[PDB]
Amino acid sequence: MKKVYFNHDGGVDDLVSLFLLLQMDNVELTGVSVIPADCYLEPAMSASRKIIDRFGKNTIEVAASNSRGKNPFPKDWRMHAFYVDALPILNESGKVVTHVAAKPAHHHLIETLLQTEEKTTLLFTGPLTDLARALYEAPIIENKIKRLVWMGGTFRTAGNVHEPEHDGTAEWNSFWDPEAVARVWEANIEIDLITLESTNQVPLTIDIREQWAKERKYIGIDFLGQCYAIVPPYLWDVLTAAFVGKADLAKVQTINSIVHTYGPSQGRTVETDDGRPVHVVYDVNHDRFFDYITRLAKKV
Amino acid sequence: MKKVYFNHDGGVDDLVSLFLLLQMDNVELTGVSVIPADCYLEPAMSASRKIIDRFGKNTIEVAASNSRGKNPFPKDWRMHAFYVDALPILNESGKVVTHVAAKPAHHHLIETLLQTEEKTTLLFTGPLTDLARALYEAPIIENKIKRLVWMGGTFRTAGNVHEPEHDGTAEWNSFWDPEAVARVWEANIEIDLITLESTNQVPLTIDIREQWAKERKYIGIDFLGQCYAIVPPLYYLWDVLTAAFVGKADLAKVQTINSIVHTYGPSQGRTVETDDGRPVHVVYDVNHDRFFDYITRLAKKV
Ligand SMILES: [Ca+2]
Ligand SMILES: [Ca+2]
Repeated sequence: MKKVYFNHDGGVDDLVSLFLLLQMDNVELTGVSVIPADCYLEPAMSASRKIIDRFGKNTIEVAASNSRGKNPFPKDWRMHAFYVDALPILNESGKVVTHVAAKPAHHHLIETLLQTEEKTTLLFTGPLTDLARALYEAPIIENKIKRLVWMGGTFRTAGNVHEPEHDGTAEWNSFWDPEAVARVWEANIEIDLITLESTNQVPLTIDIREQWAKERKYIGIDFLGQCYAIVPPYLWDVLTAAFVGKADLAKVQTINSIVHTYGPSQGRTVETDDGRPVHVVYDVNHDRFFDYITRLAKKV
Repeated sequence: MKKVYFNHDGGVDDLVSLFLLLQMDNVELTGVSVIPADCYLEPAMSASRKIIDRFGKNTIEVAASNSRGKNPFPKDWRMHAFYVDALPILNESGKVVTHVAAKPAHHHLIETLLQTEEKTTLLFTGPLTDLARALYEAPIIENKIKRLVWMGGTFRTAGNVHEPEHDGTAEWNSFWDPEAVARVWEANIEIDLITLESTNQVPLTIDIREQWAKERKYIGIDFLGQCYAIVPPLYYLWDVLTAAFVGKADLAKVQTINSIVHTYGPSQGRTVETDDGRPVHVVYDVNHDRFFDYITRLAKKV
């Protein structure tokens, strides 16, 4: 049983991952928080609360970030939570029961970590700024962090950031706040990294969307399919979440690394023999991965 | 029983309209066709075919337009069909049975109208260019048109078109092809207009979305809700109201006004009331409760 604190930024994948983490027997979410990076805050807060009401177990709260980004995501990607938050499945109950936490995400994270006895695993599928902030303000939290699992970075020649001022070598979660990645990388914590590359072997395919639609009878599968209709014809965050729940889906190669913090290469992650250790996921088992998440969806 | 030929441009409310027409006991769809105006053609074609498969009755075909627009819709509005087409409810069967018609939409329209013995009601919820074109090639078709019900136009000082080269006075279905509107306007046909204003009394509201979500148990209500999630609160059901007026004329009133359309320059697509113009029957004073009760009744029939 792993105690997990989950900070996400409200894309379809972040929200799908919330849904799946809640079906893992092996995981207990101590807290959820939302950062307005790849989302607008209000729909992502709401959708998270409704998913926990609908598909959750214990009583938990969702905290809102008041972090601000250096390099904001494209407005069009950010809209997706409005759609998820509007799905009938998530509105059928006509009530939102799970509470917004009183404290902002970074303070919520601090308070949750320090109030849990056991060390907790941090799962971040958006930028790292709520964590950089928690560290800056209360670095004793190092002692409560088992490890950080983060969707971010790439060690290919080019990333997924194609934006003015940028050289095109960074990945989005890092580019959104390179200074936060730097701070996290100075902290004394173990870091498992799901990079852009890490997901090579599990592309979300039309044959996989169509197999899901065939099993729409399962309400969790129907829900998965409504979520991915919004981004129609890689599951970065889902893979990250799934690696927390089932480490054996993939392998990990320890590399030494730095993050660039300014100029046209800001956000870029670079392997250096001088840098700090980072355990980079590779070699995802296709069949096991997709069998795992459809198993989990069917538990509802 | 009304014979209806339906031309739509594959926005969310076009596709929702198709689904609801199909539940109306007093309507028999003789033909459906898709124009790539507020949609990309492929997802709109597929979505229409899958809707007819899952929720339709008799065997019909969907024709693809090869009409082109003068003033294209914004890209981001046009994507919405991709999402509806990808919804699991519509992909559960794993096959698409209803056929694409062999002819393009304007030709399809002509052949359908002339092959059906009684007159047919034309229902257009996108631009008018498949009809303009039908009329240009085969004006005999006036003889088979009971009337046109069209979502288009506005008689307010401003419309919903906010685009370069335009003065902001037109509505989108007219603006997409103003020449087509002019051609239809010159035809000897009766025209019922659902304008932008027509819908004032029936905003889609959060309270209505939520009340639909509560009855998700009905698969057609759940389907309606999925469709409207795509266009969520951050809205007026213009096309759905147009389609409902065909099924239940008694939901609204109509005022006959004489009208022209501007065809060129910064005011292109503008509809203007003139004592000299041609008669158009403009919908107003929609009964809120009956309208929304009607479409929720229709959704529950599946
Ligand atoms: Ca994310
Ligand atoms: Ca339309």
